[PDB]
Amino acid sequence: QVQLQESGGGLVQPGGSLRLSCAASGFTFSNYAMRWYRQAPGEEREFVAFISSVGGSTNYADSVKGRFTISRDNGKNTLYLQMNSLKPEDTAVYFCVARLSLISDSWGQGTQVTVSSHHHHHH
Amino acid sequence: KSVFVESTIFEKYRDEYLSDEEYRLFQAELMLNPKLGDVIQGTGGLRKIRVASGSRIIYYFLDEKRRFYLLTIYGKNEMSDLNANQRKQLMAFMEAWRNEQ
Repeated sequence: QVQLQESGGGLVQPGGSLRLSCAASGFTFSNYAMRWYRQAPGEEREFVAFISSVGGSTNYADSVKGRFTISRDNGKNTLYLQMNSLKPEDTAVYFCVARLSLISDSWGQGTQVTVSSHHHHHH
Repeated sequence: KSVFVESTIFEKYRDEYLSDEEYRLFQAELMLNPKLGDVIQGTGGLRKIRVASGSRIIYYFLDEKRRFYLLTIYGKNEMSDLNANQRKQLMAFMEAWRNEQ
């Protein structure tokens, strides 16, 4: 079975960083362009970043350009999203996304990112 | 417009390639000429059209009820490889999708 499993989410102070990972399994990862999407409560899901199969080409939503970096390891079959200078508006579930053909895809279940100055009340 | 029916795939990824304004333009273009896009042989009448600012859209025009099925959208050199098995799958996706409508 094709599986995508995100991790690296957390509750973090504004200005901080996170690094999401997505462990891919059950398909030849290096043959496919990969994406990150995100979805805030009550909002529609939105494009975050795209990386070509080999990883040389990338592009980003305007809102995260210059702060986020998408990258991939084609031996570990893992996709990454390095997130710097985080803001409350980045709060959302983040999804790893594989388009497997023109008409099929697979989505991870997502990892929760919350950016809030109240982080220290939960630990 | 009820003239355009987006597949779940088309709807997920459209915004990566087209602003609302670019999309409405595309819709106006097809309404003006349904046969705009080139036919993809082996697929039972699916059509492929290029779009700038590029990317590609594959659609089916149902002439009986004047309706467009938008199957998918993608960038050049991204998923642009099309074999015989992939043509068959587009058909299956299509024929399954269009039977109930």
